[PDB]
Amino acid sequence: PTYGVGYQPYRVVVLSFELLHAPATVCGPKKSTNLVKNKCVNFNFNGLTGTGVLTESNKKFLPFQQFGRDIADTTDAVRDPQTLEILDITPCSFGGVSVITPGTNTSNQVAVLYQGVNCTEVPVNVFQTRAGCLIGAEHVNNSYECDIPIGAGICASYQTSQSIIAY
Amino acid sequence: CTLKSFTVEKGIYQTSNFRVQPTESIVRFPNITNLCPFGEVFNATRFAS
Amino acid sequence: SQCVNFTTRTQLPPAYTNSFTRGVYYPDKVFRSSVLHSTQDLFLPFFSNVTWFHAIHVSGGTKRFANPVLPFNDGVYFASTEKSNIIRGWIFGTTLDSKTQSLLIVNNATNVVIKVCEFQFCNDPFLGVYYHKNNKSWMESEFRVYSSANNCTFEYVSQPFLMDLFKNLREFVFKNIDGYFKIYSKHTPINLVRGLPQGFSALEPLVDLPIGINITRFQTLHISYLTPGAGAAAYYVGYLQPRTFLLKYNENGTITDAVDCALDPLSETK
Amino acid sequence: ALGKLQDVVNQNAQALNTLVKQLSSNFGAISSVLNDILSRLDPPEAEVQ
Ligand SMILES: *[C@@H]1O[C@H](CO)[C@@H](O)[C@H](O)[C@H]1NC(C)=O
Ligand SMILES: *[C@@H]1O[C@H](CO)[C@@H](O)[C@H](O)[C@H]1NC(C)=O
Ligand SMILES: *[C@@H]1O[C@H](CO)[C@@H](O)[C@H](O)[C@H]1NC(C)=O
Ligand SMILES: *[C@@H]1O[C@H](CO)[C@@H](O)[C@H](O)[C@H]1NC(C)=O
Ligand SMILES: *[C@@H]1O[C@H](CO)[C@@H](O)[C@H](O)[C@H]1NC(C)=O
Ligand SMILES: *[C@@H]1O[C@H](CO)[C@@H](O)[C@H](O)[C@H]1NC(C)=O
Ligand SMILES: *[C@@H]1O[C@H](CO)[C@@H](O)[C@H](O)[C@H]1NC(C)=O
Repeated sequence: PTYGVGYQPYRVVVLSFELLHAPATVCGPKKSTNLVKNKCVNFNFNGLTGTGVLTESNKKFLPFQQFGRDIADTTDAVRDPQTLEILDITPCSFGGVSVITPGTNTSNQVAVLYQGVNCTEVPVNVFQTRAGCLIGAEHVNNSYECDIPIGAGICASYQTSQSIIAY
Repeated sequence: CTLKSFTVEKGIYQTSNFRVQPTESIVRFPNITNLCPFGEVFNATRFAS
Repeated sequence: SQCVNFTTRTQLPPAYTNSFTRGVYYPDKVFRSSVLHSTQDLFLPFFSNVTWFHAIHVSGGTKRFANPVLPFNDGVYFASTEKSNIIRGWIFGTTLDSKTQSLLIVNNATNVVIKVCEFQFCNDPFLGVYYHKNNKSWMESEFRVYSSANNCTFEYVSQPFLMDLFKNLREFVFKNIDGYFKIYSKHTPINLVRGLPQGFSALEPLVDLPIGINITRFQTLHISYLTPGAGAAAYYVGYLQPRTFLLKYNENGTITDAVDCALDPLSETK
Repeated sequence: ALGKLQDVVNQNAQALNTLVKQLSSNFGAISSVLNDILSRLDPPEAEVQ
């Protein structure tokens, strides 16, 4: 114990990593973040990357199965590797954006239709029809002839101060 | 811009495509498969020559 | 351990049977519901000639009936019909000697042991269990399979359990692809007395291992009941081939039925 | 009797399915998954596929 540091004992451990042309058996700590649900996120499960909304699922996955596909063969469900609970994957909301506009010669005010998207995923006078979310159109109970066909039986016309009314 | 015109006639004009690009990224991996026994080496009471 | 030598060695002649529509295993770990999916994989073609034999687990009575060494090809479907767990393990390799790496997959009374090592297998691998009259229970007490095992490349021991020492049909599928050895297994209560039962049942994946070795032959290992001094188990073997199958997944993700495309024109239409 | 309509529906659906399945074809690239190519190969290598 009284020798100099040069003559004192030192315990040495050398870690070598044998990487052959064979399937690997040792990996470092897998970095897993907290799970997020009901929000379009960029998810990654055991190397399967994707983008979508992860939601609680009622599907009865078999014990050995890790993924769930469909006719498109796209990942429709997944299994959380840490906690064995099934999650349904829904495509991140997307859709066409059209513009219901009375002739610019008539007015510059326009309404915007997001086709087939619920009125919750839009950033921010909001009408939720089967065609989609119509923003800038004042819903009217009165029914007139179709002027600018939005769809699903809903048509929007510029009328009486005047504004665009969908009916 | 879509119509390549300065006068837009009454109608509905498909202009753009709206997407909801994700707010954050989530990674989930199997936390445990088997504990590599590094302690058996580092914490060994006696070392070899 | 030290090999046990038998002066007299013999093997029963093989017999042939019709595979009916067995040998279907889940090709991937995907979940599919109430759908039909076409997969091109190594399957057991429907109605294929299957070579089956019997494994004697008791002597009564100095003749050692040894199992044969069968080729492996691209994978093997192995069915066992028995009352007690007579078939216990398998040995895989090309030379089955210390010259080349060999794999041993056994299910002893304690746990399942899988070892990939340069084994020097015994001529007549032996597992021996004696009845403990005081304890009124059989207890394995002899294991002489390989004379030596050096330069081990893989080891895996499952958790300890107690194996129990109206028939049971245990179907297994072994497939060596891309350096991965995949084992699928299924267990069913079969009341048939003889012959491979006719029916359909998917095989759940049991385990895939990254052994990464070359296999061309294999052999079966049976259990022996030492007695102070007839219902021998039977086992069938078929060889997988690259086939296109149409599998039907029901609502719960179970493969209810399968169709072999190349079997007959009707299946090609299907 | 409704076959005339049914076929129509089916035909449209069929096309869509084919279209969707065309996303799982390599066409000669290393893989049909674009994210895999991006994350496994550098852009100079990726652009070719
Ligand atoms: C790993 O995840 C499982 C899943 O529930 C958990 O039971 C276990 O405690 C976890 N282990 C560690 C070391 O985090
Ligand atoms: C605007 O439209 C009205 C009728 O809709 C028409 O009388 C008028 O000439 C138009 N103005 C221009 C500048 O085209
Ligand atoms: C939009 O979402 C809300 C809550 O998530 C739901 O109640 C409503 O039915 C949805 N709209 C449509 C058209 O499904
Ligand atoms: C339209 O009428 C329904 C019932 O007839 C009523 O619930 C709704 O509030 C009305 N909308 C407007 C804008 O008055
Ligand atoms: C060694 O053991 C001590 C306590 O006995 C512990 O604090 C330390 O983290 C261990 N080291 C390793 C590498 O496990
Ligand atoms: C199986 O092979 C045997 C001889 O190898 C033959 O007699 C028998 O007909 C074959 N089975 C079928 C279904 O053809
Ligand atoms: C699917 O599994 C559930 C699990 O309880 C069961 O209740 C249901 O009957 C099964 N479906 C069919 C068609 O058997």
